[PDB]
Amino acid sequence: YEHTAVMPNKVGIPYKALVERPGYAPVHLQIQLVNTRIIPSTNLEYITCKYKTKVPSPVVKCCGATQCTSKPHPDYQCQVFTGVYPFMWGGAYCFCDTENTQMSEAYVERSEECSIDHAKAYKVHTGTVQAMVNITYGSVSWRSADVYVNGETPAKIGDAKLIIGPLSSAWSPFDNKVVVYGHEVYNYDFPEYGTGKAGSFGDLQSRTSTSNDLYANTNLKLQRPQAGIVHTPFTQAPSGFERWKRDKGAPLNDVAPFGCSIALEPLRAENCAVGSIPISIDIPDAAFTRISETPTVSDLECKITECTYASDFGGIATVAYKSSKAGNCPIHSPSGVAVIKENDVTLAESGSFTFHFSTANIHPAFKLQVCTSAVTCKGDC
Amino acid sequence: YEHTAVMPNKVGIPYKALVERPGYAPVHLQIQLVNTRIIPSTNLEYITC
Amino acid sequence: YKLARPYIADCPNCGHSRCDSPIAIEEVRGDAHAGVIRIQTSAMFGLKTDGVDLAYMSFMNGKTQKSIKIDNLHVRTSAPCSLVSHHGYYILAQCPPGDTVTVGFHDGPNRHTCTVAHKVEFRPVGREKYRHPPEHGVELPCNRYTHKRADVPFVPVKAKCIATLAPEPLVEHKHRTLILHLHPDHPTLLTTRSLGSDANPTRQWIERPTTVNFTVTGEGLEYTWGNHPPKRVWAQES
Amino acid sequence: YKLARPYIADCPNCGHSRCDSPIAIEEVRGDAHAGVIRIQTSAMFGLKTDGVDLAYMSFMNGKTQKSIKIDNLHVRTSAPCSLVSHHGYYILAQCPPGDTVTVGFHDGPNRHTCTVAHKVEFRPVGREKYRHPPEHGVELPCNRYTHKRADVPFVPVKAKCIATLAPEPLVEHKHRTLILHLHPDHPTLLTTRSLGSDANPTRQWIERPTTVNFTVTGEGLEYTWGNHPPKRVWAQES
Repeated sequence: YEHTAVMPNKVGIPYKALVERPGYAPVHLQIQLVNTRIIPSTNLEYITCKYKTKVPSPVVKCCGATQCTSKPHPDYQCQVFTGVYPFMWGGAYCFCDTENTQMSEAYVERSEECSIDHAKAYKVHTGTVQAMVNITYGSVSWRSADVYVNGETPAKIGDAKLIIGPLSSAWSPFDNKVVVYGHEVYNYDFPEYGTGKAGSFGDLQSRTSTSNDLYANTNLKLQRPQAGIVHTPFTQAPSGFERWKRDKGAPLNDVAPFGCSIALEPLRAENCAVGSIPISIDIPDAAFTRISETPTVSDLECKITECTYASDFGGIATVAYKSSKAGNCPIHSPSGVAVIKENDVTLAESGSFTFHFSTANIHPAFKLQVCTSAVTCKGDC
Repeated sequence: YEHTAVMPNKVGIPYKALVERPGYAPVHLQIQLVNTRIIPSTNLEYITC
Repeated sequence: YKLARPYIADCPNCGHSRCDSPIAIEEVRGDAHAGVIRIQTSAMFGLKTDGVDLAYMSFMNGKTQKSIKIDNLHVRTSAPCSLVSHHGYYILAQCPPGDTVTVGFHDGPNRHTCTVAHKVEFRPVGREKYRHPPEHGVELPCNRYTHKRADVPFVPVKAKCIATLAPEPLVEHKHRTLILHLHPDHPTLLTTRSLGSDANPTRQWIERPTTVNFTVTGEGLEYTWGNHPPKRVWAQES
Repeated sequence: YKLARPYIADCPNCGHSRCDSPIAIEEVRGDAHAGVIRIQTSAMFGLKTDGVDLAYMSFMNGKTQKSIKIDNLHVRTSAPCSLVSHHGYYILAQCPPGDTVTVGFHDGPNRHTCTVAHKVEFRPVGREKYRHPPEHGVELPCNRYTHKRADVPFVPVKAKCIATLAPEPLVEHKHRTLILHLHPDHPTLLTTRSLGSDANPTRQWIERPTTVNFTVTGEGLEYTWGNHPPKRVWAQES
């Protein structure tokens, strides 16, 4: 029998639910969504990391002008300064006076090391959402099935035939352009590789930062060196990557709606408690705890003996009952702000079974069900 | 379970009370003051002898 | 493997006005949050005339592969320092702060010693960077680099450095509401979001006993206390 | 009389490949706002083979327990320190914080130093926290040490120790009101109260030529103007 229940995405908190099937009392169903991963397809746009500015020695042409030739360095910038150095002595040595001409060249590369202090710029196109759905059916055993939240791959697993109809909200860690550092993940726009931003993120761009043959813009401004030294001095705009890492006021990591650990796999939202998850659980008729077999539930009452106010499972209550035929009845609360710890209760002829519950109310009012029979539990803490 | 009671210093009647708690039958409380020592801190002003 | 030959290089200050040194540091990586240093020297360490050794270096100074013992050419801060690994053209050493490394020969009246002021770099590895190793707390992942060579530059790695810890967010449970009395002894970044239906998007830098109250829906919340990656509590009285 | 003598010891922090050092320290007290520091050393000044002198030391310098006059065994913070008195087991020198006391050998081109860290708590306990002793101005609460021997340790003391200052406020009494024309060249904690019955509980740190008017009861007022303990003025009308 295929039975469709909806578990609120409570990560780590098992959701008690009842499997109703005609003229058969409920089946113990506890569903815990262990993990939801929104994983989108990532096309890597570029690496950015702590750059190192590299100053090569400048080309001085004695007795004539120096022309700049473009070089494939990432923020290669040159400027030609004429008449920099007199003939001989200080500066360049030359026969000619102010015919000395300097090309002052410099560039940025990625540092010696970058693989732990780098961000990755990704264009992101549409993904898949996986859900690790732990479905227990019949009695406590905590079976679990990876199942696509998408229609692509329903779990045809032996741990019930599971279809996960799409989660009501499945958090999107992506927009179109996302930068991931994974210590601070940002939905963050940038121009596609080959075009960067100067002194803002994309300060260094690559697609595998290795030093040289990367593309950068960082607003490198060579300065003219006063005579008596031959070298290339420069000013530059601040590092955009370093500024970007510190732009944590609450990254994508902290704005996640129902809380998700936005993570660098390349960009995915881990451990979301987002939405509520449609769960189609095939509970076979063979796993029923039905009234029409050994269960029969009559005369049900809930007494709460003590409780800790709105606690993890600090509620202690006892459900006293009568059975015409002893069985095992599933203890449950269809709430998502309250769950019963156990999902089974030994229904007996005149028994009492003390069950532990959780509620989100100071005075815990949760609807407790054994089998097909329902009671309300209240206060008395 | 905390139950806060006040016992008369009377050994004639030792003060009997019941502790109620929901879904339970009460608890024996009989309270007898066996001994009282009122002890204050004393700063000596002087001896006379 | 290493095979980039020893060389000499000008170092800003040696002797008095001496600057014609070998063994001179060109570049430094300080990716470590520990007091270890990755050094790029003109001179090649970890190679003598015999090829690859573990306690010999080579330099020019009128030579091209002439070697000495790593104790003859001794690293120092203002006291000796012993290197740990050689990766050719790069040295990696322990020198007390890892923020001042002086590689020098204090042999005879001509005293060439190069010093480069090295650095310790702290960068996110949790959701925040963290301070230098202390007595307090326990080791956590840090930015770092390899501390043994391949048989030329050492490669970045995440290794473990002692984090400054202090009391983590002392949670005080209340009716589906969590005030977090946090008591740093050191600059810690407090990041939150709820893991209930709500969210608590709050980065704040904290130091010393403070409170930061957050809402919850009775369905958990995350507090990251920077130097760690997310820590999560879920539907207690959360 | 001292019951212990110097010895070689593993240093808490010394240069790597020199940590097998001579000359070491046990404990130091620097809880004082005094410029002087009380040292319990194992590289002892105030101990020769004959015991207590005022200008002699003993050490095991990688040699044996023997003495010479102060020369090779130097106290330092990280810069020189001049001893004041030596008392056998305990040494007294000025090395102001007392959280870092460094016993080091300063001969030859090399710089050998063992440094010992200490478990000092130096906190406010005065009416203000202030600079260590110079020579100038009026004192403030400290917890100095004795500056002569009794041969074993130097005793703990609370007194007042020197502080710098600048010309004291130009006071003007007038009708129930007192203006303090101030000329700090140095940060002063200004605490006020009237001494009649008016509370005026007013702390402020001041620096630079400014004025600060205060109410008076007409029955004096205290203004403490930092780097002095309470100063008080009075009159029939103030």
